Amino acid sequence: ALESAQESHALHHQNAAALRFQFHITREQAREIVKLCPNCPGLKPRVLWQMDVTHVSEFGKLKYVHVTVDTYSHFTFATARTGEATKDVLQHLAQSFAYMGIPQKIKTDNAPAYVSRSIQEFLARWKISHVQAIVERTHQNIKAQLNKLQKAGKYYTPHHLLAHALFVLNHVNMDNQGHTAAERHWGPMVMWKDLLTGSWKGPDVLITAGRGYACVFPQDAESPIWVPDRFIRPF
Amino acid sequence: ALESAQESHALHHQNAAALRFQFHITREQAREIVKLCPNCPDWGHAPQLGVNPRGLKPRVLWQMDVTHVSEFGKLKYVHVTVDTYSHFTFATARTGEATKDVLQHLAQSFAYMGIPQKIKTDNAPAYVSRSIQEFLARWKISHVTGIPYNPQGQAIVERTHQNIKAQLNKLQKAGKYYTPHHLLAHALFVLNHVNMDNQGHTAAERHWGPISADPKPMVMWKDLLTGSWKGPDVLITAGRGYACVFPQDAESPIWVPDRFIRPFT
Amino acid sequence: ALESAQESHALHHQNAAALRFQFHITREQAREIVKLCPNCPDWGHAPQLGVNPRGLKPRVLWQMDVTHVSEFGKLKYVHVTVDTYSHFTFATARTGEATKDVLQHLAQSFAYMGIPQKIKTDNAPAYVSRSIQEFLARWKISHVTGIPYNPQGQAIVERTHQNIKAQLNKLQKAGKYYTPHHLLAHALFVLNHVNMDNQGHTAAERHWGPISADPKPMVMWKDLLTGSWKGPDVLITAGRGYACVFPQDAESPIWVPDRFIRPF
Amino acid sequence: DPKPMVMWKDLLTGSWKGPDVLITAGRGYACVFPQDAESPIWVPDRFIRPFT
Amino acid sequence: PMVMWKDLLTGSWKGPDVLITAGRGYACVFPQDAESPIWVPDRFIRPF
Amino acid sequence: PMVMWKDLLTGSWKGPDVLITAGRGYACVFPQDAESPIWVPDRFIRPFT
DNA sequence: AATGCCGCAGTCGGCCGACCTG
DNA sequence: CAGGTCGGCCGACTGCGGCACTCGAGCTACTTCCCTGTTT
DNA sequence: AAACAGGGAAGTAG
DNA sequence: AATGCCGCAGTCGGCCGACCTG
DNA sequence: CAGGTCGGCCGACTGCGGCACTCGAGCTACTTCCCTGTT
DNA sequence: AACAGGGAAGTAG
Ligand SMILES: [Zn+2]
Repeated sequence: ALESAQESHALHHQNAAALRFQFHITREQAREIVKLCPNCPGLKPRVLWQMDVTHVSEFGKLKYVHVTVDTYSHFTFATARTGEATKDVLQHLAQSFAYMGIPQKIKTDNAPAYVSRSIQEFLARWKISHVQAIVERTHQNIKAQLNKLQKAGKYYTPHHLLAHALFVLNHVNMDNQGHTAAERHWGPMVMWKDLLTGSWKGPDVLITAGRGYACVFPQDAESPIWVPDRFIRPF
Repeated sequence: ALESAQESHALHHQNAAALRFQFHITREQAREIVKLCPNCPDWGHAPQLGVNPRGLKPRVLWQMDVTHVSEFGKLKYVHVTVDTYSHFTFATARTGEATKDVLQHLAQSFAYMGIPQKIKTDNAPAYVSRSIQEFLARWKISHVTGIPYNPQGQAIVERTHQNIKAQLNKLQKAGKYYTPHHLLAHALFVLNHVNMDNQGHTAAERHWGPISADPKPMVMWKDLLTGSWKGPDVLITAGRGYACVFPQDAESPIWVPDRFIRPFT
Repeated sequence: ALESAQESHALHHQNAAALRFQFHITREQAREIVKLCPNCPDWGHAPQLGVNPRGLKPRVLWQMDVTHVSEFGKLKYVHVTVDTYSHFTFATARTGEATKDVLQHLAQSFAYMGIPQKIKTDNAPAYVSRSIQEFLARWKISHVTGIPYNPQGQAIVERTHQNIKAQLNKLQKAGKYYTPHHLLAHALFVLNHVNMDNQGHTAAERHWGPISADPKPMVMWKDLLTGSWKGPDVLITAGRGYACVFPQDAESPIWVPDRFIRPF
Repeated sequence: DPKPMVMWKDLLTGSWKGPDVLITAGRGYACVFPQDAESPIWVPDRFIRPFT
Repeated sequence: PMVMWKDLLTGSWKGPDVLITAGRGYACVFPQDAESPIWVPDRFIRPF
Repeated sequence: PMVMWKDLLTGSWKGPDVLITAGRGYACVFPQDAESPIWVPDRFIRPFT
């Protein structure tokens, strides 16, 4: 079972909690798997976001990367651009809004593009107000994730590898509490007994039950499975 | 007397009603006499038989196909992917058509949505290449090739094409946008976070919020594989032309058209 | 708050439900807001409006058009003449198509069916040629031209084309026939006399003979041209999508789609 | 003929023209259908006389 | 013709005024706003 | 009488335009850019504004 | 200067008489 | 045995749809397979 | 001389 | 190698508060 | 005045058609038009 | 100046 975690970390390089909640692996085993990796060592969502731009030398010409992260949910996004002009920030704003949604107000830096009238009028049209420890932390996180994923040098363009790393951070990199960045950002489970292995697996969402048969719905399984009430356990 | 009607059709190809009123036989006999004649035409007007299956969770079953928005010019090749549960849609105007474009769209959409258990698409040469096959294998995601020349197989993503084209034309008439990517991003934002259903629920929050289900009705069901009305069984989902019955003894849920669903109490 | 919805639609072009459940407005208000934007696309999937008239007496109103039966060879042009009351059909295999050929087909149809009060066809060059116009004037037969590119105004003869094509294909697969005229005559015979209706009445004796006059119902009627439900009145004929209402105060019978007739 | 075919008084010439076949009647008017006429016409019952 | 029409944008009943034409269940009513006529469904039209 | 209509030849929509008269399934619309009014079936008539 | 028509076939559902059973 | 029941029976209604003047050419992408010059 | 690499044609599908 | 779909928009109707009234 | 009625409002329902990889060329046929040739 | 080929032009199928 740990081999699946081996390929999972090789292709994604997630934190230990992610693997432990993905394959039900022991915490110490997850730590050992992470160590085996050679190059891998607000109150309401969508209210206030942070805007800043950071540069990465590996891109060369595409280091000009706008990044948007939430104050509360810490959901992350990035864009590969050739510059930091007004139109670049505008396009990044639009694409980030499509990715994530619309916050109440936005906190930015004092760059000339941020202060320019284009961004001001664009935000005014969208009914959002305009105003770095969190964003610089994410900059470290994304750059670390960029380096971790750079092992498999098969990505054709920086967009591909950037999207994969952002996916890892958003949906694969998962916290201690048992929720991904996506689940936290977007806001009766019954214990189920497997019959292939005879072990109780869950918790899983319940669909319905009747005539001694329970339609227990596994999280990983794509389709419902009908199981007798003898193999169910209230939770 | 019936055989006399038989050579009557063999000579003439009369219709059912004239057979009934000229040979004093029942309507069913005339209909089957018409059916039996080899020269009698084949019925192209078939009622609703096949239903395109849908996943029962977000990130389970996806559909993918290419289209053509000639306005973008060199960015006419638009790849789109719609989740079959929450109707969550995504697209990026990428020039050309090759395995590279499909892989890039896959990565970007994966980041956009998440991991679906399996993906179904059309039989375009890109979707059948080896490289994409081992790509899905290394990502541990099942692939379904689909039936050739059958757009109804991807009817869901074709309706998604309709929605995308409508929204793009609307926002293009609305004003002017810097880059085709900007217009596509705004259209996707509107569709997936603003263009919400009559139930007061956006597609995104359904794709990423808790699934809610009231006690589902117990309805009589007709099975195509036996020709008998067997039930009653729990009905998972229903709509306009799709219904997901699931008996206790069934391995996987059965998807049937709405014409074969009957209320039960 | 409606203004907020106004600029919201102007910026995003949303749907009605989002406006209704975000700005707390009436569903009617949301539909009006989505209607009022000129940049919003016009409704293309419109419901059915307009019904082809059909003379309630046989040999009153006819339809006519051409087709292309490619298997006839040089005789591939088929002229089709069909009644409206009884759907009696006639056809000929005339090589090419000209005013002389159209005139020959007219004479053959007159011999085969009779003299109609008026004929309504497409805007084909033959049917706009003057020669046919003064021929009809000499025979005292009115003419109707129709809107160009609009076969929907000749849907009756189009459906007759469908029927004739199906029958001729069936007969062609049935056996071997000497000449295309012979096969067309056999198909027309089948369609006119043998291919009987669903009410025990062959098309031939529907074309001629006594009119069936059942006690007509007293139904309620919606006036399309005034937007008011006015009635009840007399329902002359009915079928799949078409109806005929002839109120006392109206000079001529009215052709409306069936959905606007609500039984009383 | 199972249906009656009644005499009709035309109003254009004020002369009894017909007789013609009747379709329906009511409210003092009758849906009398002249054979030559292409469409039915509404005529007051005072101007319609039974014919046999 | 003097008729009643519903200001369905505001939900109220404004009028009376002239009615121009009809068709498609729509009455091209002309209010006191002489700028341009408007269109309203016949269901929200009342003769007066 | 400000009316949206469809050019039935190509299907591309031209308008808005002015309505001269209409009745019983047909509409007679006379756009300013055309020298003669256009008769159109009432299937392609929309009430612009 | 004039408008979507309708056959092929499935399908509901009442009607009716042979037949089960009170 | 007659009231109740199921079946034979058909009026009655509906979903799909091509009739429109006829037709193609050509695109790009991928794989399999065969052909001709290159290597040991 | 047997092996091998573009190169091409061809077939299928959108 | 694994099956038509649904948004736009009109329309029916049940719900319910205001208004008519025995 | 609360029973009686009416209008506002929305769940529920439904006819339609085009998303399908892209658009076009071409022939027949009568009439209106004036060039090129002849009164 | 004139009309009568006639080729074009336009238009609908
Ligand atoms: Zn790692």
